[PDB]
Amino acid sequence: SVGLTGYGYTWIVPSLVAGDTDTVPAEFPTGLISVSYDEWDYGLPARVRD
Amino acid sequence: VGWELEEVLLLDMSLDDGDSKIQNQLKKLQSPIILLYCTKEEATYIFEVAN
Repeated sequence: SVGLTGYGYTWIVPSLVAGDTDTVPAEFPTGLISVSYDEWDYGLPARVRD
Repeated sequence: VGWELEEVLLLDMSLDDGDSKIQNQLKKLQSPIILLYCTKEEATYIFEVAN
């Protein structure tokens, strides 16, 4: 509503706000940058072995 | 006298369901002073959008 989401504004966010990466609450600006734990690359079976 | 004029935003409310369109235009205001010129009932719409 104010106007600090698009244009030349990039928001960097921790893994808390991203949360479930499969569901996007449709209010996160496009081009949001988040740091998340590596779940896509190494799956659960590697984690249990580790 | 050293003035500085930023925007001469031209509003319009004859458009149907144009509340979204008038919203983006009004956000482009970064000045302490605004010299609004509209009608009494048009001001309420503008001030509510500013609200």
